[PDB]
Amino acid sequence: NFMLTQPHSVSESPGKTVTISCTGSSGSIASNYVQWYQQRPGSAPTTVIYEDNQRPSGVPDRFSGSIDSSSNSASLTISGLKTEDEADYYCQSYDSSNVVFGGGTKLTVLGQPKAAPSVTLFPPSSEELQANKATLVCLISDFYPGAVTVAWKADSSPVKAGVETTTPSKQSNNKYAASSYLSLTPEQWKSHRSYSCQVTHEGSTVEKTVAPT
Amino acid sequence: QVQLQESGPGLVKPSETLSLTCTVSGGSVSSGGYFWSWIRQPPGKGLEWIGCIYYSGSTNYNPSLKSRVTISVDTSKDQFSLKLSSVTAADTAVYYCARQLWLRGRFDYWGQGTLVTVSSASTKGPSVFPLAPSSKSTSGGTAALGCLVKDYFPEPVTVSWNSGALTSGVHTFPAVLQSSGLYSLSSVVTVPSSSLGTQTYICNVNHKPSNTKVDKKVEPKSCD
Amino acid sequence: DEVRQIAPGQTGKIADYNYKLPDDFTGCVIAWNSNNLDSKVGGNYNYLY
Amino acid sequence: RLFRKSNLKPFERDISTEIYQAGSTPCNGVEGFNCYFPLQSYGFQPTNG
Repeated sequence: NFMLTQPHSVSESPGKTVTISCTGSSGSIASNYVQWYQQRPGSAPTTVIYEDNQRPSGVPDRFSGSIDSSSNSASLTISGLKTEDEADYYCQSYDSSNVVFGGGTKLTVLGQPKAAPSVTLFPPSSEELQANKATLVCLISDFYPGAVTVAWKADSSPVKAGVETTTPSKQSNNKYAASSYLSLTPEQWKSHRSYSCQVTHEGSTVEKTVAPT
Repeated sequence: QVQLQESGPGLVKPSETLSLTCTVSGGSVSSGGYFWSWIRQPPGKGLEWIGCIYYSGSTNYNPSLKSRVTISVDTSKDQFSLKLSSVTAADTAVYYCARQLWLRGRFDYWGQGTLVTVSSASTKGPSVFPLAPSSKSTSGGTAALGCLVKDYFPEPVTVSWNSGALTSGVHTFPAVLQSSGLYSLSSVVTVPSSSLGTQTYICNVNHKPSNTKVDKKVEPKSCD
Repeated sequence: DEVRQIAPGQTGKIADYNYKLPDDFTGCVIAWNSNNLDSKVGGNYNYLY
Repeated sequence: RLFRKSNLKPFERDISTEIYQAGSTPCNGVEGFNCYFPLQSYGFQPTNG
């Protein structure tokens, strides 16, 4: 029943010194060796310290660890915070033939201004039509803030049935991206004269329209 | 040096048997007197220790995962495999095969993490539809084109443009749950409108769970 | 008022915190007034202690 | 307020915006070398823990 208690969210500006703790509940923190792992998202974790005070060959000297055995807490001191230091931190233990990991620490970035919400509309394909399906796809990209409201329209009537939209996600150029999908029947696609998707972003509205051609 | 590579299918149905094998190149399983260990990590959660093995029959397992982890070592093939029983939807985690220098020490080398998804009901392949650009699809000197992935099960699906040759402007959106079980997403790329009728754009949608690879060409819309 | 402090065998505020003078001091100290160049109107505060 | 010269009596409000004697050097009235501002911003965010 031995678990390592770790702060879930720790934030610090670059260039300063921060301390990450790892507290054991039942067993003392000096009983077994504690290993800290720094893992980038979408990659394998990498060992950054070992034996509670020894830095492996490759990591910078700033990854310094200290043991406060009186409080049963393992400490990892980080000095000179930089951009690539933003990663998941986990502390390891062993207990008694049962390796126990830590809760996890995420270092935040503490950065983009308002961006124009480019909108693209795609009519249902001919290949989708013989499959007895139809889909209207609305595209929202290169925008900020990441809060856009979508509203489909059938000529003039708003459409809510079959509407599926995506939460905004950050792009590579620090902007956001989103999508909206409108499931429809082939008969309903040709029943209305035209369809349109309206995107509201910071008051401004960007509207495109599609027609069965 | 030494490298550890995982294999096996990326899917397993609930209440079934998992079979993932981790292979070793550049080293020997029996030599050196070290250990092997399997460690999993759910998306957005911390690392979880599954079990550790020796090149002999010595095994130890997590008491939360006891009586469900079966790991074996075959020295002839220079690899080792883990078998999991009674897998549920809460077992969706990225599985890491890490070499362990010291039993209570650190995992010096970590293999790349394969993604494992568990979800009830049968696996459903994707339906890829072309997304034809047109005059309404361009805003200025640039246009947009893409492909639609609809009614597939389960995550994930990867979309590559021109077999990965086109990466600039490619936006792969996260999936959303449809009104009836299945997922839906799209992957689009921004292109200047001058090369619309002179360049061929083919999207490569792969569904490893359903073992379906679909190549769909993207062409400008023709009025009918 | 601190030029009398540059000597071996006394305790003060500058001779013990900035430059200590030992007993075996065979130095040769020179000082003079050049207030027309190192100081200016409005308060010259460039030097510290 | 992060920086202060000395302690304060209980039930007292401190609204002084004077630059704390961080290094007690002339800094032309800004918070440069050996000068820091006592008042600092927060790090509030709705997505924290």
